[PDB]
This record gives sequence, C-alpha cells and structure tokens, in this order.
Amino acid sequence: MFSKFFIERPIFASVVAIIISIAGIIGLANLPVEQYPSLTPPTVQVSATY
Amino acid sequence: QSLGDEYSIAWSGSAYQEVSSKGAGAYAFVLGMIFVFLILAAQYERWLM
Repeated sequence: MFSKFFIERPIFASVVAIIISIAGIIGLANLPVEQYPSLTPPTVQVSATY
Repeated sequence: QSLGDEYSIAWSGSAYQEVSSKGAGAYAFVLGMIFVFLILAAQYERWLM
C-alpha cells in the first residue's frame, strides 16, 4: 500500500524528490569542506619575549 | 575622491551589516516560494494549480 500511494500520485512522488534534492544543494553549500574528518589535538600556544 | 589616498573608509552599525551582506534573505525567500509551490502541487496533484 505504501509504494502504491506514490504510484497513484505521480506529482507527489516527484515533489518529494525535488524537496530532497533542494535540501541537498542547500546542504552541500553549507557543509564544511576538508581533507580528513580527523581530529587534530587542539593546541594553545604561549609566547614570551626577553 | 575628497579624502586622500592616505585615508580609508570603514563602517559601523547598520552600515557595516549592509556592506557585509551575503544576500541571504533573498536566497531564502526564493527557496520558500519554491517550497510553497511544490507543497501545494502535491496537494492538488497538479503543477499548474
């Protein structure tokens, strides 16, 4: 019954996949782009001059 | 033009935000309309309606 609801309603199914894809492009633009999701140990540096 | 090259211009408050504006609202409004279009298209099962 679940998949037939969509087979009977062609525009509903495509509406949904357009939303999924629009959300996708909003998402990729927002997402950070990096080489590795690796976590580097966070560091604090203290410098003094004499 | 009036001030010298030695001068420089910076902004504060409302002006700063307007100069540093990502046009975010505009993109959001277009998306909102497109979403409204599609969600009523689903209700009526018609693209035109």
